[PDB]
Amino acid sequence: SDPVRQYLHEIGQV
Amino acid sequence: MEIKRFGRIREVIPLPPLTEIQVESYRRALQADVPPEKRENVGIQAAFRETFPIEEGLVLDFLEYRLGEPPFPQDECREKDLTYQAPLYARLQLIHKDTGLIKEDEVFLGHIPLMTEDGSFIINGADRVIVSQIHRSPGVYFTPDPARPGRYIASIIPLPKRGPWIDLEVEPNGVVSMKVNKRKFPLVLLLRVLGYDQETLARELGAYGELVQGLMDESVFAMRPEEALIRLFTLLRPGDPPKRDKAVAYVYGLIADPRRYDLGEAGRYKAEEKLGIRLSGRTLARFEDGEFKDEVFLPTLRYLFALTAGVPGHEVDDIDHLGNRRIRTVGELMTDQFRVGLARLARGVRERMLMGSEDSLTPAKLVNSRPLEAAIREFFSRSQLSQFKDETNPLSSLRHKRRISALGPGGLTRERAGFDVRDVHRTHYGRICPVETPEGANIGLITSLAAYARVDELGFIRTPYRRVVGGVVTDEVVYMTATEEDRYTIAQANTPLEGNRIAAERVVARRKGEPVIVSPEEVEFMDVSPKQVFSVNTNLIPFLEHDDANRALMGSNMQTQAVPLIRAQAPVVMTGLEERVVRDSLAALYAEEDGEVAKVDGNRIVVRYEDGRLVEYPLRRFYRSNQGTALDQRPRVVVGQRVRKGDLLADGPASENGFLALGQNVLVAIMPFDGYNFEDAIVISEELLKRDFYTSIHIERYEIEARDTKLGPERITRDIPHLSEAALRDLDEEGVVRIGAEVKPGDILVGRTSFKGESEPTPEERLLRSIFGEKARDVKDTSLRVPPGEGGIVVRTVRLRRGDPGVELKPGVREVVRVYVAQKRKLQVGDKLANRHGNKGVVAKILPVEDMPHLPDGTPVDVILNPLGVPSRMNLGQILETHLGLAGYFLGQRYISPIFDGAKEPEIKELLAQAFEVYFGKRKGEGFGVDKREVEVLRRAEKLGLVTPGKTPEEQLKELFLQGKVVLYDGRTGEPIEGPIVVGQMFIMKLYHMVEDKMHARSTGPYSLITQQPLGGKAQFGGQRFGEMEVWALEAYGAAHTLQEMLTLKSDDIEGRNAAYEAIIKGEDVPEPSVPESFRVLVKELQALALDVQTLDEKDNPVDIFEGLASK
Amino acid sequence: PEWMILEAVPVLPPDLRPMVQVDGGRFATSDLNDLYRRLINRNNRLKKLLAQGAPEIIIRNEKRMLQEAVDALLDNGRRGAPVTNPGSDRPLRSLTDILSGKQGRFRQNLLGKRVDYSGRSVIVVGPQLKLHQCGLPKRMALELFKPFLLKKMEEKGIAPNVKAARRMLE
Amino acid sequence: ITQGLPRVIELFEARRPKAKAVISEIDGVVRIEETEEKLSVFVESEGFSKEYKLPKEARLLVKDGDYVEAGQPLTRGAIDPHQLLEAKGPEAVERYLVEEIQKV
Amino acid sequence: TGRGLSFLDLIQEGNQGLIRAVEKFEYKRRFKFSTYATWWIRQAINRAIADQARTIRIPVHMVETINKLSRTARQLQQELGREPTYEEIAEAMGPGWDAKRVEETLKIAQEPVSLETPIGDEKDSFYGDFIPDEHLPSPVDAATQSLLSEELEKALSKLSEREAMVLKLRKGLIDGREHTLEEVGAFFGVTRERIRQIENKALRKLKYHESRTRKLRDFLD
Amino acid sequence: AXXXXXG
Amino acid sequence: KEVRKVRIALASPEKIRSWSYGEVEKPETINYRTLKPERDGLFDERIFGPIKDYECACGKYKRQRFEGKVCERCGVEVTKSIVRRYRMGHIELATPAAHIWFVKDVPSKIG
Amino acid sequence: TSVYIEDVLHEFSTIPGVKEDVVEIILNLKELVVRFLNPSLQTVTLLLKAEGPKEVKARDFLPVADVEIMNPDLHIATLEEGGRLNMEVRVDRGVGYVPAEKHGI
DNA sequence: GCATCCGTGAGTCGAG
DNA sequence: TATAATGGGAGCTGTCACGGATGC
Ligand SMILES: [Mg+2]
Ligand SMILES: [Zn+2]
Repeated sequence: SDPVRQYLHEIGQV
Repeated sequence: MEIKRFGRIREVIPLPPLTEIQVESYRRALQADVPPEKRENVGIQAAFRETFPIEEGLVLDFLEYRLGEPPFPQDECREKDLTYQAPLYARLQLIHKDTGLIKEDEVFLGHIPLMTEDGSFIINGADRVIVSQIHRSPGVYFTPDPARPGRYIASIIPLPKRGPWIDLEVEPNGVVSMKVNKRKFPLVLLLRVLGYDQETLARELGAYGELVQGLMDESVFAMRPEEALIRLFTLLRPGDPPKRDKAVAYVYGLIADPRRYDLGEAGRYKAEEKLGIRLSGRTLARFEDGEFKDEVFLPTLRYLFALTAGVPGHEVDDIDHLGNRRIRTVGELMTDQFRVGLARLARGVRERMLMGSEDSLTPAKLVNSRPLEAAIREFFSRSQLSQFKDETNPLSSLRHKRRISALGPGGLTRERAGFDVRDVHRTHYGRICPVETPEGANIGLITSLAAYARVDELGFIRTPYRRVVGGVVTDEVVYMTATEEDRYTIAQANTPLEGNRIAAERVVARRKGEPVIVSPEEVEFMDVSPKQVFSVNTNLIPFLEHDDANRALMGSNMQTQAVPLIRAQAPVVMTGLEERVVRDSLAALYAEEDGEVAKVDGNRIVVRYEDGRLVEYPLRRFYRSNQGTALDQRPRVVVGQRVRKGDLLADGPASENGFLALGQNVLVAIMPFDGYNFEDAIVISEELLKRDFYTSIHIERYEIEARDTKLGPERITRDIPHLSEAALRDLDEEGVVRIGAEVKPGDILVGRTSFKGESEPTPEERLLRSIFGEKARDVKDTSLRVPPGEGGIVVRTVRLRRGDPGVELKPGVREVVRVYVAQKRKLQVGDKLANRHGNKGVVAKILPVEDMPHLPDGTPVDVILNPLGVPSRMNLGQILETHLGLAGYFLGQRYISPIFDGAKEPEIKELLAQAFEVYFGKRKGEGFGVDKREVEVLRRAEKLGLVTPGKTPEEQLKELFLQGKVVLYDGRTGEPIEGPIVVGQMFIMKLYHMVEDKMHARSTGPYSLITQQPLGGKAQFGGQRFGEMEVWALEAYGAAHTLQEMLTLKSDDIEGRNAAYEAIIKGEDVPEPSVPESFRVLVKELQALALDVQTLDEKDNPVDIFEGLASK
Repeated sequence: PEWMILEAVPVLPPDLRPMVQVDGGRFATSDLNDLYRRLINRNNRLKKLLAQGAPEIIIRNEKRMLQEAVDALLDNGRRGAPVTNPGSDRPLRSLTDILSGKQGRFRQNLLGKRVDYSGRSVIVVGPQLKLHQCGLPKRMALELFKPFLLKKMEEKGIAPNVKAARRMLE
Repeated sequence: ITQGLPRVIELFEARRPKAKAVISEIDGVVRIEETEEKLSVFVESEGFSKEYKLPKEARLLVKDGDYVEAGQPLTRGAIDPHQLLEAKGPEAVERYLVEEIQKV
Repeated sequence: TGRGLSFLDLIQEGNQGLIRAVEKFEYKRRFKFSTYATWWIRQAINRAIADQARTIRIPVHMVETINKLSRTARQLQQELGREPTYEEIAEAMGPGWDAKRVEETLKIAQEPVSLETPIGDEKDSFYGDFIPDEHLPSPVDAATQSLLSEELEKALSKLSEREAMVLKLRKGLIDGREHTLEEVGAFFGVTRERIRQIENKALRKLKYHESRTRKLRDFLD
Repeated sequence: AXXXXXG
Repeated sequence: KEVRKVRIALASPEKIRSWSYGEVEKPETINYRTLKPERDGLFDERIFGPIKDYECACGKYKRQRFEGKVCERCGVEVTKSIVRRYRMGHIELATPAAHIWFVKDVPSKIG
Repeated sequence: TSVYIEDVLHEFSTIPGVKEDVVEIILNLKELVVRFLNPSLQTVTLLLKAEGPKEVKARDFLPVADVEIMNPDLHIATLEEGGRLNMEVRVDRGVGYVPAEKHGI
């Protein structure tokens, strides 16, 4: 939904 | 002349200062007169205190602020297009925690707009008004659930932009739900976050059996405040890591953080009074000693359950009640935007604090004032509540400042606005005028503050009443809110009094708005005046009680639109309010103390007071207002005249000897006239123009700039290519038209030349050039000319240049020149006239005096009003006004007839009798008896039952005159009107709607860029819109060619319109239409959406409307 | 069906999304330019990130942003937050916005238009007029009939030619 | 007491009213059955019978034991044009819409 | 943020910076990666801000000059208690800077405004609706050029075929280009002196006829 | 403000 | 021929490219100093056509005599400036992108 | 039919030392009744020169042959110390009502 | 079979 | 071009009635 949140999640993966 | 006033009601208190709602608000917000240490926690000081301290280790703190003097006075700001403002300095100190180093400095934050003496602002040279907003007061409300009866909603509402609305509802599944940011979750969870044990919630909510059981969830109580907090955080923030400090941060910011969440002081008070509790802070909870503590939530839940159960002393709320609706005035709105800009400045501060060098950082380096400046400027420019001030007449300004709007930021939108909020609530009594509102889309949304009404410190509108003890009416006056007013039985202001005691066996009163007949023992309070029920405008309508409300609305609204007349007069029948309006509006100039007049001039009045000091008052002379009406002050005193305190020194616009003058007093006959007064049209006498009645001065401002370009500079000069000396006749050496010259459409106000756009002359131009042997000039005539339909005398020129002292323009501009042109406007056909009772009409005919109906003594009437306008409209006030107007015509006197305490028929009849003696006995002494025509008319009236048979002609004529009717002679024949006609003096105004401003026509002119359709509007020389419905009309007529012309030849068909113009100047019939350009625009815009639109023939083969130009 | 996916995003002719110098020499322009610029910036950055062998998270983010850019261009505010210009809450006006609504191309410029040879003024009762007649102010008529008037002025000695007549009526 | 513009719009949009009257889907004879607590109206043909359960406070346009046409209103209120369409056919609906709009 | 680029854009450009830092890193220096990365990241973000943020693109050095002018003016206003004049800014900028340079620098720095900018409190008025099209000729201008061409033909028809054609060639009515004397002379098969002479007499007869009928006068504005 | 032109 | 019917249909990438007179490779609009359009920008005269009638950007061919001619120096076709409201450009995407009309319009046609 | 006042460029102006503005001065001059004796005489320019403090009346106009002011008590202006008024007022024969706009004299 | 979500509509000139 | 620095930040809350797509 929120692109920034999504990206911060994908970053939070590694 | 003598002023006779009617009515028995003695007003205990005068009207409060009418601009106070603006003035005291802004003064309270700024606190400029208060020494910094004595300032309160309200206003811009509040915003400073909320923003600071700024932490995260550097810490920026706020000591105090100060406002300097304005760099320029108001007038100079108006001329130079500046903003009247004061420099705002803030003393700040940076403290490094570890080092202990403290650097202290006073930083310049830019400017803040100062409110003028009359409660307005000057923004970029133009006067503006910040309109008060009305909204739902913050607090805790309980409203019926529209779907399920028996269930209710508990809404917790903070101030706008102060954090989220919170809803509490008992769900069909039995559990209590909380809604925040559109998230439904069980309330018990948050209850656990606040640290509530099941035992406490059980003993508290146990009194209500079924509900508290639905509150009980063991999975929640099996948790800890930490675990519950993190659970709630995971519920409100999916995907966001549930760190402890982050959850604490979020929940604190959502509920307990005073900076993020703010109930107003009013929200605080109302919550306290409703829930029967005491609030510590303005938030719903606190963070204390490491954990959270509840404030509002439990009392709210308790009340909600109590209301659901039916427990006494619990009611729903009327959200339209004026106890639940408050006002945000100038101070609050400005303070709000100040808070926002300050917050941004703070963000910047934390940025610089992190990035900057740790050894040396001053507050000056940390603070960028720009965002704050931007916020303030934005508020005073682009806000919906910041409106162009209406200066048309002084009453317009005064009324504008007293406006209340439900619209704007944090307010309603006209879509969300239904009948309920637009209704007149019973609680509007004494607070918001039931009468004056717009007729159209804004009806009920834009309202007016009642005359005696006041806005308290909490923002609630309060109206005055008077204490009544034991049937005795005191002089003690008490201002209550609607909530307080609901607690009492309040008698009407007209209840008969002998001394201070009420004498009636039965009195008419209100209890919670409900009309009730009570004994004097039951009367707690009594109204101050009928005036308090209405607005300042509505209070200017005499015989208001005789006018239907719908037309009172129109009269009210239209008084605002009255144009100041050079000869302007106060009404023959006034309401008694005419002077206070002039005084409060700061229109007139008054004497400061008792004294003697030293000097009297057109430009100046010098007064010597008791102090022996010589005080000089400059008079504003032929100044242009926002609406182009001329505002000028004329001296009403003379040299050597002694003046006491509060005496009138000078009349401003629309003021006759200190009385509000919105129009003329004219002699009207109410009769049909040859269809010229058909459907509200009005017939006037040329005699009105002869004596300059309804003549008004209007000043228009024209402006031109000469700037640096890449093709060479534009320049303001008298040297204009291809122009004769006839055209430059009135131009001065520098190229500017000279003061005193008369300008007409097409005339040059300011000469200007601009270097030509680069072009290779077409072979036609080259050949013509060689033929006439004249070199093509490299500059062209850009000069500013008088637009069509305008003109006048040039009264002013302003010339500002780059390189001139005290003058710096916007980049690239070499010079700016303004030309002020004044015009004297006589009344003409199509001009709008109106009275205070809602009778409006456009002048359809101006007859020479000999054609006018006249009295037997040879006196012609001024105006002919059609009687057909009366019955359906039901405004009889104008008739009474006319009748009394007749009396005062012959007695030579003016009247004050207060609203609802009035002049009554019998009194008017007495005055009419005296007047009749004046009007007749004179004739009888002059040696003339009754006329034959008068005899015939008397026979007619005798058949109508107007006069009694057997009486003498004089007796009967008097009988008619007491009915306000007189014999009237047709000027064209000499034979009398068959019936006697109502004739008398009426107060009529010339409204701001003038055909001279509205008349527009165009053949061809500028076209739009993309659509290639004509521009809109008179100022742009635009074409009229032929819209979907006009198209429907042409379709319905089956007129295909007229329509096709509208769609093509006359608008966006380029080739078509060109060929049409040429065809017409040639005398050929117009060529066949082509494709309208906007269809091509449609095709290409659909192509940009990746849709292929193809025009095809009957062979289904593509047709190119772009004629190969779009295809490779 | 695959044409419902865009490999190549079309670009509107510039005159339909003008960059124009207004009276004061300052520039005014359509939002479509800003939308297109977002699009081109993100696309170019995508090509450079590809050519340079960027990690998958980065390329994913870039592609997502590219799709959202295209969305903003074609229909703005249709999915997700509407794209706004810096320092303003005003949504940018996309092609969909241009087409539809009361202010849209169809209703504003197509089913209705502003027209030439038109005027307006206040009305006044005509009682002397015959049913088929209306009073028309002289000057309004002079403007509305203007080309005809030039022609008729040339038909007589009133002016040497059309241009002379017009310069005379100026 | 007029329904006015919203009624006109209700008809032109062919909207299912919330004031909706209950109509018979077929022909038959009316047998009313009313418990003090609950009320119902049955329409009985020779071949088969149908049941209409409605709130007990509803105004009935029917007398017990009466023969009603298909689509004929059992209760007061505006008719659902689509129900009237499935029941009595297109002409009936045309007549209904026209007369109804004209009433206002 | 707030500098003209979206958060995600700043992030992506910063990622480009991160890539540069990765390819340029030396572990031998024993410095942690974040130190060397941060430099290139800030570099890429700032380059992006300078390059993309304007509808009308400005060179990075010029953007630096403009921002410097801004900071200068802001400090000057911070100590002056008011916005500075061009002269004061010029003083604070140093040698090479006068009032005119500051003024023009501020001029070229001006960003465009939206055509869709709303006008009035309603939603029905765009700022672009007030802007006329100066490019496309008006019906009046078109008709005037038409009558001009027709009249020029009328006047040229009072000459002979040759002199009218010479004039049309030299003035560019034929192919649009203006031929030299040698071209019209080689075309009609005469000397350039001769063709110049017949051009002269053509123009002369046109002058006489024009003084006579006063027909082409009004097209001279 | 609309209706028949009060404002 | 007379216009009879009007068809509307999906446009293929090939069709879209057939429409385009050039690809816009740069976000640039006009040059800050010159106020002329920038090469490969949204306003480029090379793509969308001449700003002045029958005159190229560099000013090598200023006259109508050249028609359809393209300047070697500035790459600008000499023709009527009107074409600037007609000729489409295009942008070639690295990753294909869905047209939101066929996604967000329910029920989704792609879906 | 016309009024000239020294150091006054138009009707919209005020004069130092004079209470009335020019609009009012003209409004007063519009009440002026001027009788002509000789029927042959079409126009007369009445010259006025005055200074204050005084109240300038219609009587203060410099006399002309065969010209009688029928209302000498008619007020014209109020002049103050230092206030100076110099006027030339053109009075014509005529019929009916002809507005300033029409004759432009 | 039926609650609830989301998207989309909500008057015309005039001026601003 | 090198100390080290490693998940953001506002929401905006008083219409409404419909139609059509998902969910018990
Ligand atoms: Mg210097
Ligand atoms: Zn070229």
